[PDB]
Amino acid sequence: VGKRKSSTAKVFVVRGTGEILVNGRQLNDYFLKMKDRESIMYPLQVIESVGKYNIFATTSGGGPTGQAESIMHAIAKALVVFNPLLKSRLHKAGVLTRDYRHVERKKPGKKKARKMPTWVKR
Amino acid sequence: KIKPTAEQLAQWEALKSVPIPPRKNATLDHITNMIMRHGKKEKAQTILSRALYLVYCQTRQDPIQALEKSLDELAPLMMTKTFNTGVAKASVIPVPLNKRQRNRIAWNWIVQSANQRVSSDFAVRLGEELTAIAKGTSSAFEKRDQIHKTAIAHRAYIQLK
Amino acid sequence: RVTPGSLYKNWTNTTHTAQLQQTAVPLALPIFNFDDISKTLNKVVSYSNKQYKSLHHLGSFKKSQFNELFQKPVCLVREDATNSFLKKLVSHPVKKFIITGEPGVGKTVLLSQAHAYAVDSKQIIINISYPELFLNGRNDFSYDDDLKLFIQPMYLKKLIRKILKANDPALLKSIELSKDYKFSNANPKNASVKPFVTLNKTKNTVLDLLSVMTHPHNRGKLMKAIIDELSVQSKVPIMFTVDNFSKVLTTAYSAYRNTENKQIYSLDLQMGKLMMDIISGETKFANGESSTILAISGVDRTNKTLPVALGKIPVDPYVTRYHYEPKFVELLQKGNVTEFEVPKLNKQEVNELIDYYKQSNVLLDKDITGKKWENLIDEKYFLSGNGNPRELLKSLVLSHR
Amino acid sequence: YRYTSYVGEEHPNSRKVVLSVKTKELGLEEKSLHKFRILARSRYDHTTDIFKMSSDKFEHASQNARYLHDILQRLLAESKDLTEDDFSDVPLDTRHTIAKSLRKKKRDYEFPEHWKRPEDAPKKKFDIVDQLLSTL
Amino acid sequence: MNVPKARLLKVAELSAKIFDQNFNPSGIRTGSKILNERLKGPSVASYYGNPDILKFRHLKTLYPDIEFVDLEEQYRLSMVEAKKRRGKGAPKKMKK
RNA sequence: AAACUCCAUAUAUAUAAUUUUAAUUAUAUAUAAUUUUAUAUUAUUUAAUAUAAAGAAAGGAAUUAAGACAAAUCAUAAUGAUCCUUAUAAUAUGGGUAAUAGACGUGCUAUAAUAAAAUGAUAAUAAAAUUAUAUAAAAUAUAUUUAAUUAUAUUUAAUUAAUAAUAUAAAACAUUUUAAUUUUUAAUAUAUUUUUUUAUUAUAAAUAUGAAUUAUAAUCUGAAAUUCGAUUAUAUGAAA
Ligand SMILES: Nc1nc2c(ncn2[C@@H]2O[C@H](COP(=O)(O)OP(=O)(O)O)[C@@H](O)[C@H]2O)c(=O)[nH]1
Ligand SMILES: [Mg+2]
Ligand SMILES: [Mg+2]
Ligand SMILES: [Mg+2]
Ligand SMILES: [Mg+2]
Ligand SMILES: [Mg+2]
Ligand SMILES: [Mg+2]
Ligand SMILES: [Mg+2]
Ligand SMILES: [Mg+2]
Ligand SMILES: [Mg+2]
Ligand SMILES: [Mg+2]
Ligand SMILES: [Mg+2]
Ligand SMILES: [Mg+2]
Ligand SMILES: [Mg+2]
Ligand SMILES: [Mg+2]
Ligand SMILES: [Mg+2]
Ligand SMILES: [Mg+2]
Ligand SMILES: [Mg+2]
Ligand SMILES: [Mg+2]
Repeated sequence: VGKRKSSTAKVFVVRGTGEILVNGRQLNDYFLKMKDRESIMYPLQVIESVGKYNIFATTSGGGPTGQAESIMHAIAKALVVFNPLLKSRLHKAGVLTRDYRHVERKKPGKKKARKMPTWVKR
Repeated sequence: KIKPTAEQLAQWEALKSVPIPPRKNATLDHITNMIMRHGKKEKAQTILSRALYLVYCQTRQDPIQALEKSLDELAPLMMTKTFNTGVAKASVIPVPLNKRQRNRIAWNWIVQSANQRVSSDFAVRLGEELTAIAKGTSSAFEKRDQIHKTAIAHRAYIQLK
Repeated sequence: RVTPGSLYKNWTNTTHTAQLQQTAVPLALPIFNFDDISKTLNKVVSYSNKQYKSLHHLGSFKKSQFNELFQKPVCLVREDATNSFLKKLVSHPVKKFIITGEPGVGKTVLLSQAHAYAVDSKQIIINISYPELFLNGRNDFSYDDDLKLFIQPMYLKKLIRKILKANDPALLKSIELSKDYKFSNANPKNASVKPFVTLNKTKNTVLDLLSVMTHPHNRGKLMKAIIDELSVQSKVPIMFTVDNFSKVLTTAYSAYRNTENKQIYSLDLQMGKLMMDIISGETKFANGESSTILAISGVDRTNKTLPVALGKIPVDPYVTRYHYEPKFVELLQKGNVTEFEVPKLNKQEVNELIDYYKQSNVLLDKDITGKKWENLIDEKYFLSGNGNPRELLKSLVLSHR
Repeated sequence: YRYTSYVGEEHPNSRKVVLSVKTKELGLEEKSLHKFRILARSRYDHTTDIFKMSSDKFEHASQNARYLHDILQRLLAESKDLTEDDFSDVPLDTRHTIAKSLRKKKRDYEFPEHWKRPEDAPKKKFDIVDQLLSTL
Repeated sequence: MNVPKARLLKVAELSAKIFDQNFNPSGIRTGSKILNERLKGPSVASYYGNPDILKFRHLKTLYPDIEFVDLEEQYRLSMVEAKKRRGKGAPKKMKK
């Protein structure tokens, strides 16, 4: 299980020939942006194991890019079980780190998190 | 007791020599970010890649590499940065540029030169401009030359030398 | 402030219409023939010259494809996708297909292959690429009195011209007429001299009939006559095809307005009605081997109609006319349309495509140099969503990410 | 019949009673069952074959329950009539149910059964001291 | 909607008859929404509180034995007395 | 001050007969870091940089001392002094707080093609929060010949709530269109660019931008919409 922003991705990674199913449908159908797909691939790409592992991702919450990132995160963790020696390498690549970047709340006086309303001197 | 299997060990060994692959071409990503405006990165990406495709079609050789070369050519290696100079004459100094800054300068010029082209779609205009630069024709080059000349004046205004 | 040479169009238009196929490597590839598929079963194949000529006229090669990448438009033969479809076409008694699949899977390409096959095997082809033109209201129309439907005599003329040119004249002029035909003349010459043009039964030909040039109000009559003639003749097979048939299914009512301000129904038009008649068991062609091959487009809208027509969903009666038109379904059921799902690419096929692209010199330097080939292929397969050809192509060429 | 009671408080929802039945569990013939379902309309869900209805019209809970019961009985009587009123040719309106489904989310998808690898699963590792211990 | 309209209307009428709910096929303003609205008056009335609450007056009634002192009242009385003393007392009220 | 605190994060345990299910969750209780270790390179046993291996380990909120500004508040409320007590206290009906020369802040909408509009039902993808002084689903009717959309009416299914409703999130992405633009159209031919090409004919500073201002008709809330409210339609289409 991986997470990012509001997204949560439970991912079943298995040893069969490399095909993808995100949330009960084809990968290109779910993630339209190629960037998201590339991100998802990256854990399998740092290893030479894209094509080796079948991946069945199941996402919930957040938006598409965040969902894709959460899936990627989950996949790295799943891969780590298959061969523990690659764990360090995955960590170095920056896939085993849970991306903490959390949406800042709207503070009272400010318009958004940081965006304050205009100041005046006179 | 860890117990690593033989096949796993062999796989790890095979991996060890290979370096970790880069997630982005950095210069391209920077360019896409600069193009982008309202957190609408996807649109900027589409624009850029479409332009590069067009460039490739016009002149059949790696478009990214050609763009990088163009940037290298165009990017002025230093800039005559102005200073207050302790409340006196504003004595300008040549200052070396970071890679991003170098390519940022180039990109703005490229964008400007594209904006003079005809089409409605900016991506097309951009691609035409990139092809022209690859072939070797722009006012951007002239501007760079001028900048270099201005840097050459003020030789020893550099402080540490 | 524009020159002839400069590119003024938007991107997709530019790629279609500015000939950047000019600067491309010549490739001595094998030729597409159904009789010798055993030789070139899973290989890229350029079309024959005659096929190309026919295919362009028909309107098979489309704008949003990457046909600009090569000297001419190119496909590969596929055992699971194209070859199987061809076999079905050959074998089946009804010979009546609708090419379904996900967006970018290669339905048009399948259609183009089917057209090419028909050309090879001495068949006439009536292709209607993009029914949007006749369905959406962007050309003149008129209510004919004899035929109780709205004719469209700009589109119709174009369609007639396409029919004339796509097909060879020897095959087309082998057909003698069943009836005599009077038409209004509309030449620059013989306007005052010949007020009417007359085609006789045995003496005249289908080619001659096609070449007739009337006023707009007789154009629909001419079209009707031609269709009838083609239905009657048993000497040559007639391949009817409609690509982006999804639009037709969904756009039940056209943008045209009759005398009272309300939208005209698709079946109240000439073209759409004719098309529907061809689809169904109604305008039955005399010859065997005479097929209708429809094709969906992911571009267009999706709704309950097409699934209901096929063996997919039970008929919900309460869903709206907008999301389910039952007349169209009924028509589809009447003419036994067996659907054909275009399968996504296998790993081997993808590899073969990638190899071809490399040969043609489309691949980027970062893909080729300093990378294992099998690994690259696997990555490409992954990024396409396990072998969506268009998506794969986009990842290969239009990525730059 | 589900009743609700707020202990310390005097809520006005304590009067609310909710009857709920599976329609196949009701003693009906097939024609009559269909008619009953048609009569129910929005109250009958079709995915789960369940018909429920709540009444808050009356002051007390018991009253409301009685009213609900009476309604149910009336519905049953109507279903079992069949005299010059069959409702054989009015299909089941399932629009409310599809709207509800749309409002909610679905997890219908499952792991492909042919993707499974029982051979790759971790086999039982031999623990000798445990085996020795197990003398019972 | 291939299913006929009249039949659907009849079904709807029957359903309405079965339950208590009314059947308005024409779609005319009946006035149902005026009466059917739950009346909110008692809750509105109960806004400020329970007027019968114990006061200092009662703390003499309940417990005469205990000589209680209301402090605020006593203070007020002292203030009044002070005002009277220094010629700042209230003027005598007109009757007419 | 820092720290303990809250939110968020990672892990563990517990509980939930996995129909109130979202277990990819929720919530109690812990543990976790103001991270650690080592090799080197500069400056003097340590401290900054770099490299490496170990880790999920990276933020936000609350808290803003003493004094000062006779800073703000007697219109949250209370109290001192002072003034009013048939009036400066109390109730009703209407009007005003919304007046308009110029001026000053904050915003909103704009001035079109790296940007606007149509469409997108096996309904692409969220979170947080509200619903007994209620939330109002489906469906029918009218605006509107199909229907959808949007707006009202008709009438209340369900739920006072991890159960039903507010509510199919929207950008995104895709096709289509887009004046300025003879950078297009349509009549002919033309053809291996056919949702298109070429040839020759005719196509002659605010729009198919913007939405101020106004006219009429309806609808909504309320007992009541004139001063003075909110929608929808048909027109109006400033400035920029
Ligand atoms: N089957 C097949 N398809 C190809 C080949 N080469 C390219 N294609 C792709 O096929 C696509 C056509 O798919 P289509 O189903 O018409 O897309 P749709 O119009 O969205 O339905 C194009 O986008 C091409 O990129 C090929 O050799 N075989
Ligand atoms: Mg298509
Ligand atoms: Mg502190
Ligand atoms: Mg669950
Ligand atoms: Mg202080
Ligand atoms: Mg003061
Ligand atoms: Mg003060
Ligand atoms: Mg006071
Ligand atoms: Mg007071
Ligand atoms: Mg008073
Ligand atoms: Mg005010
Ligand atoms: Mg302010
Ligand atoms: Mg605009
Ligand atoms: Mg509704
Ligand atoms: Mg709900
Ligand atoms: Mg939606
Ligand atoms: Mg102006
Ligand atoms: Mg406007
Ligand atoms: Mg607007």
